[PDB]
Amino acid sequence: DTCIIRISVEDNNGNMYKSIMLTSQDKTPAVIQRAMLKHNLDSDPAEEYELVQVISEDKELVIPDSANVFYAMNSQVNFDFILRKK
Amino acid sequence: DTCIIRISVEDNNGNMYKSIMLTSQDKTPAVIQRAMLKHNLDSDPAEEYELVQVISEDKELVIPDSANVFYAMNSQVNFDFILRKK
Amino acid sequence: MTEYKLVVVGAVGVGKSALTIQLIQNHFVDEYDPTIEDSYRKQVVIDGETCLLDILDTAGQEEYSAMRDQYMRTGEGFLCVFAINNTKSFEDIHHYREQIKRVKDSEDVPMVLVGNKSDLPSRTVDTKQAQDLARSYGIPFIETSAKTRQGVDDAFYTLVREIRKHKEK
Amino acid sequence: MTEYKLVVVGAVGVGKSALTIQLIQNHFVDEYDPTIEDSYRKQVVIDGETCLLDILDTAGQEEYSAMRDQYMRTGEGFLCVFAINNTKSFEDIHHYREQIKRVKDSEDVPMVLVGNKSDLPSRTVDTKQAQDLARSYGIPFIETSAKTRQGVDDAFYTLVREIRKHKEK
Ligand SMILES: Nc1nc2c(ncn2[C@@H]2O[C@H](COP(=O)(O)OP(=O)(O)OP(O)(O)=S)[C@@H](O)[C@H]2O)c(=O)[nH]1
Ligand SMILES: Nc1nc2c(ncn2[C@@H]2O[C@H](COP(=O)(O)OP(=O)(O)OP(O)(O)=S)[C@@H](O)[C@H]2O)c(=O)[nH]1
Ligand SMILES: [Mg+2]
Ligand SMILES: [Mg+2]
Repeated sequence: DTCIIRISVEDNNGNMYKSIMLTSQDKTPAVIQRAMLKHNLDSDPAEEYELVQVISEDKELVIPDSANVFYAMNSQVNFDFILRKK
Repeated sequence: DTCIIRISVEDNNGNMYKSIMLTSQDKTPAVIQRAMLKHNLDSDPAEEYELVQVISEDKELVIPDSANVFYAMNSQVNFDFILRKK
Repeated sequence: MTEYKLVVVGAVGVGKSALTIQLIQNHFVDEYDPTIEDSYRKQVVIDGETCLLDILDTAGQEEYSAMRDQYMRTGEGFLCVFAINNTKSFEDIHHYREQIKRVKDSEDVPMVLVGNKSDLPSRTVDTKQAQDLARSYGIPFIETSAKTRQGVDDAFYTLVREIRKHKEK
Repeated sequence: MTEYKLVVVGAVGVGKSALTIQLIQNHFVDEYDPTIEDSYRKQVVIDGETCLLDILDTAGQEEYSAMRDQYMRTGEGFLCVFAINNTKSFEDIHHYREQIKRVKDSEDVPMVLVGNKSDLPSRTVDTKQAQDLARSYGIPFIETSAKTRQGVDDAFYTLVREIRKHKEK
């Protein structure tokens, strides 16, 4: 299986996110390598970087470097709506 | 088919959202009725309220009152991650 | 500002939502409203410190049980609620505690045991039985009533203190 | 502050990302990096007004085509890009315009036609052919080069002006 994931960096460079492909057999080091390539950090040591899933504004989830990412992430699908007075 | 949707109101009452069930045959008036019941607005006229999908901080999508909600909403599934230096 | 991420778990109808709404909104109505998943936020003062409480109010209904393996990963502390007139809800407690430990891969997760509906006369769970269970777990036990609001602050604030201590290692 | 929600569409390799990165980040590198979906944001001054540009940089690859029916619902204006050395990318333009109109249920969506890679000598799309198409649509046509940065500001700012006029009815 596969799915799209949005990757952001903390460089305040005007990029909000860049999307990459995630697969069911990807373990964390591979996803890190792919994310750094995508954000032009390929020449930098991958060991200095970590992969963090954003669940909400106050909730984050660090994927351990030994983990299959599909299995370790929160895969819950949510849609947000506002009940608004006209 | 069915799915869970998170409903927020603009009352600054300490509630962030309340979840309700959405079905593939639900048209907008039914979802509005269900959302108002959930947020204790059942005694108020449903015609004064609208259903708005939040896509991002700056992107919203008003569901027209004549629409099947499954079909009119953006159903794209996104997962957000940060590539972070340790 | 420190933020504490609290999760309220327990069986159908034990009073998870009623407790939460009393803490955040200061009101109680006897009304039927099964929960799928509700979220609340409030700034409070606990032990003189200003902080932010984020509270996830979860579903008792087993139809939504698949959601547990997800929301359990990101809670910092768990209020485990049974009702003192509902023996089956008391028997459920150990299953919630075992799942929380499993999902977090930790034998040491901040937790408080709450025996709710203490205003009722039709009691079936002995208070001493709940106290012994909580002692065997090493966690606090607090009897609450969302209807009279007895013990509502104590339950949630005791959980915050437990989290604070866990964070301080 | 007004925010303008811009979407860049067009075939594989026409220069959608290169144009966007030049506008937002002011640099250009000849590099292979197919896009799935990237998002950018920048505060600018256009016609003396301070505003916020939100730019969605979309996939040319047809493998991701199912995403179109979604992102097309929430774009306010569309930069339709072909490359002047890529006739098939010019032939694709009318399909993007027809889909945008369909998804938005509107014959009047803010759009600008962009002929990119104008620095190249190996031209296969006649400039007058692009000008006639854009006239038949009633939209502006701008020739750009992300490599020299010619016309980058003009293309995006012309789209913003088109949106501003549509909003003013
Ligand atoms: N007498 C008394 N009734 C209570 C108390 N707490 C909640 N109730 C009542 O019990 C019933 C269910 O409470 P409620 O908060 O909805 O349960 P829940 O745990 O959130 O239920 P669910 O969402 O998992 S299905 C309601 O009628 C509520 O008013 C209490 O302390 N005392
Ligand atoms: N000579 C020249 N090359 C350009 C110009 N714009 C982009 N390119 C080059 O064309 C190639 C593809 O550009 P790029 O921005 O990635 O296309 P894209 O439209 O984003 O492609 P995709 O993501 O839909 S697969 C790259 O090699 C890039 O450097 C230009 O104006 N002139
Ligand atoms: Mg409830
Ligand atoms: Mg691209």
